Amino acid sequence: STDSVVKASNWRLVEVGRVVLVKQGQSAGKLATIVEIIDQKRALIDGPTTGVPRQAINLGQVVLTPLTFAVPRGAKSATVSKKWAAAGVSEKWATSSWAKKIAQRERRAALSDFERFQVLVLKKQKRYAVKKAVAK
Amino acid sequence: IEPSLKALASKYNCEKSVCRKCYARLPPRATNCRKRKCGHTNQLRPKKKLK
Amino acid sequence: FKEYQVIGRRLPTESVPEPKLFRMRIFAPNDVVAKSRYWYFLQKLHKVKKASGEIVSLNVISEAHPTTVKNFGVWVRYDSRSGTHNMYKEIRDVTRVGAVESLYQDMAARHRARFRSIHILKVVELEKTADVKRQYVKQFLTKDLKFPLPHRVQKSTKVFAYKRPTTFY
Amino acid sequence: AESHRLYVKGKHLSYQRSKSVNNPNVSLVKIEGVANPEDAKFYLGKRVAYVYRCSKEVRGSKIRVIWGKINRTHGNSGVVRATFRSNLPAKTFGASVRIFLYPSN
Amino acid sequence: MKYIQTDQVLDVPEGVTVQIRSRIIKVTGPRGVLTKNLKHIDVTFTKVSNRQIKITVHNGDRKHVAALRTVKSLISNLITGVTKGYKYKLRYVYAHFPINVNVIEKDGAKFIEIRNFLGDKKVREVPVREGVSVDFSTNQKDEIVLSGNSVENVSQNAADIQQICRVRNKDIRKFLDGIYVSEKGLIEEEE
Amino acid sequence: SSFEPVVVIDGKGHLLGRLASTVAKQLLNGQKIVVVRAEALNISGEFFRNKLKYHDYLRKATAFNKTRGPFHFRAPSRIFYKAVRGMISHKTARGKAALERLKVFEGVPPPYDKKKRVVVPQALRVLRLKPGRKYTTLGKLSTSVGWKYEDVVAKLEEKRKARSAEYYLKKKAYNAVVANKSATVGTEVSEKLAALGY
Ligand SMILES: [Zn+2]
Repeated sequence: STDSVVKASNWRLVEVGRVVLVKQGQSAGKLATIVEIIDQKRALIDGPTTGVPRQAINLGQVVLTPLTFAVPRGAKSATVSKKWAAAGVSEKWATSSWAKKIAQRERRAALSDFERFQVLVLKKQKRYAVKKAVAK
Repeated sequence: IEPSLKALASKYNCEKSVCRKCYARLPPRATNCRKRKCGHTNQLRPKKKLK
Repeated sequence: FKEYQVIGRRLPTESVPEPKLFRMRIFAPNDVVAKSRYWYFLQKLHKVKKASGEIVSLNVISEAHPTTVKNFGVWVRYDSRSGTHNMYKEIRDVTRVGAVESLYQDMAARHRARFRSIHILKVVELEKTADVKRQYVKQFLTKDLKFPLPHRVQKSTKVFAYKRPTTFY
Repeated sequence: AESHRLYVKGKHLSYQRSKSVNNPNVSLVKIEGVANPEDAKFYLGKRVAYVYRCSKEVRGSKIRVIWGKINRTHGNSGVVRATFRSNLPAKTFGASVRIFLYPSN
Repeated sequence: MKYIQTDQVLDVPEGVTVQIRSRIIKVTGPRGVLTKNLKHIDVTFTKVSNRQIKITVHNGDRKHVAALRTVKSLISNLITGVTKGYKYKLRYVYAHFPINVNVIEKDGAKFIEIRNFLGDKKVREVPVREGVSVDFSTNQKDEIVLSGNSVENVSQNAADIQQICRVRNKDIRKFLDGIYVSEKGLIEEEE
Repeated sequence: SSFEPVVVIDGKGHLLGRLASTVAKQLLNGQKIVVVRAEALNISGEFFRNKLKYHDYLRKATAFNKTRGPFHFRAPSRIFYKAVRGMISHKTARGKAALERLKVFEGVPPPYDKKKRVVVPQALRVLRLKPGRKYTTLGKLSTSVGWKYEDVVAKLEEKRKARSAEYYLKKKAYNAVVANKSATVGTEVSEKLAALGY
């Protein structure tokens, strides 16, 4: 080349300010940060904006999003909530395809039978134009 | 022989410890035996020299 | 677990009323185990027994600042098959109670030492790093600690799946 | 359309039992999709058939039923105990079983 | 103690270029190329300076963290090999019978056929590996010089030779008849 | 959790007595099955164990007529079809049934290389075997105790794959292409809508 090349391995760091989607529990599918960190498994979250209270949690019980933001380690809630806004992390998250796919499957479940039948009619209509476009 | 080579081949044969339990030919500065059939034992000796 | 305070008097004798009172930070799962563990620890320090004596007060002590990660030094007298040892383990935990819970596991895993073997002699939040002697605490006291969770695994609620799984994270 | 089923497909699993001795009064029924008891509780009360065919035309139909209902959930896995009107055969282990939607809500 | 994160640092030279995706390693240099599949190990590589690679292991035990540093050396070795080569000056030590040895090529494979060894009417044939060149030393009599890019080839090939001249039954201290290894090193001089 | 007709499992990857302690609950539940690719199973255990373990069946036999005595198949296929007809009550009609529901091959034998296989996650050796833990691969092991066909199942394979490859370009093509219209049709009303419905 001559420029070496290493793949390299990209990851999601559990660090300070890695926002996390809480899998299970009282919080359940809410963002929060990993504020201070305890050890490999154990971490200490807070997402006061979302409404997931300050707690140690197992990192199995949570999931790391690709989003990060500025926090100082051991930041209390009121700190976090402020820096949260200045970064605008909830709005970054909302735009992410992950979040869009989350809110879709919820919205799918919300649909009435009547509103679901619409989707037969509209999906049908989409085919016709597509299948017609396929020939062309 | 020429002592350089005797010294060479004695390095590779005689200058060597031995496990007392598994009799296994060991390296000289070795503390423990590598073989796990004597319980990675520390009980070693030197391999005896000719004459 | 919780960390009961337990206070106990002995009893009043004619000649010596108003006795000395004692106090222990018993890490006991409940009021009832507190009151045992207190008397079990009293009976090894004084000449008093639950019969010839009394509890004054249970008060459940709560962690002052229970969302701050602390480096808890804990001293432990634990009784082996052979003989009884002292110790000093250090526990990064967010409460005393959690620490002392998670010590009993750590003792049980590493020394098969059951709750009934272990005494919790003293517990101490360590102020300074440096006082944290153990390496396995020290790991997490590093200026700007970032790390990954390589080899993530997904709990599929279903039996089967079609996508063919991944450990990306 | 192609699809007409207004019931939910259930596989009949077992009788309720010990290590050893079983109790044919009560049948375990799997339900499609039901992972947890939180899910399964919807199906309590919901009637259950075991349809099954035969040789004879007994009553204008060479085809038969054993009705029944789900009474309760069973373990943490969305199995559902189901007393039928008559007990299920044991030839029917692994058998399709029609959990309906009536007694609805 | 499960060690949160460890890292060795490979310092790659100017000349060479190492290509590493997944756990495969095409080190390429002046002298050639040398692949290696570390996929048995589970470290992670990371380019920094083009002349640096953080190799690391996250949350490794005493065993895994060990396997981090050998990985370093295994590639450090490829790096050394694809520049400076490897040179394994063996010798023929014998008392009485001289070990006549010859690179005798059957089917383009190249064998170090050993002969007249300790007066053995047997012809003890070593096979020479892929990418290891065998050379008889000028000036220095009764010495065979294996040289190549991969040390794990050469040294192993040089061993095969060394173990094909063992002396069975005899007391070995007395019968130091055998091919031995004098000097493992590297081909490029002034280093 | 769906009651398909048949179900195909790409043995590949899966550990064994796991992907096998399910394949077995999924028979005593009427389900069906058909594990293909066995020759690829993965059994915890460093090759050398797992093969002393074997040489610890191969050697059990009906003393007096080593014929009746346990039949030690080698067939990668079978090696993992015991581990089953071992986790089932297979001496109770409703047992045969079972093991009659569960075909089992190594490499993929038609009626199948054209249906989607599916991998029982709870088994994979990439979601269990804590990384580093040495594991093996029937497909060998076996090989090391009588199976006269790997080398002939490393043939018929490729020959396959190849096709199933050259049949996954015909797929893409067809698609990306179908995805160039979904757009031309995107934005349309029909969508701004189903764009809500959903
Ligand atoms: Zn030994």
